[PDB]
Amino acid sequence: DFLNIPLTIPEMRLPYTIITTPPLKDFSLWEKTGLKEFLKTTKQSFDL
Amino acid sequence: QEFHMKVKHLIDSLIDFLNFPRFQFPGKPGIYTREELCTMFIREVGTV
Amino acid sequence: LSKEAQEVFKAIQSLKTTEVLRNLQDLLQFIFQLIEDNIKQLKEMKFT
Repeated sequence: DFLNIPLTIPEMRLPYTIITTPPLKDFSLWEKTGLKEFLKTTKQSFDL
Repeated sequence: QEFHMKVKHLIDSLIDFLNFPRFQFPGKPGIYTREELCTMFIREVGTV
Repeated sequence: LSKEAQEVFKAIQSLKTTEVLRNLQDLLQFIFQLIEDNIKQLKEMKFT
């Protein structure tokens, strides 16, 4: 579920450079990468 | 004369380029710019 | 020794970059003026 959390990342300027990376909004990796949709699950439960 | 102008312009641009970035550390609360971090180091080094 | 050590240690830590860069700019401009004077002299005292 932690991976399903849509984390928001602010705009930061990396040290020792003039690059300012874009912020990330509602960054739910488990879902924004399609894994939630692909596997139909928000976690991993395995029974062998 | 032309190279004189170019070199002085390069130094002037380099000053701002060095001052541009920002700094963040886990042990030091907050995000520090170049001059703020330099000032903090000056004070701490001098007193210690 | 203490008085000099505090200042030199402060300088070594990149805490004087702006002033050093401006002084370097001034010195480079001085050297450029010297070069221009030498070129003008060489033009004046031709070897022909």
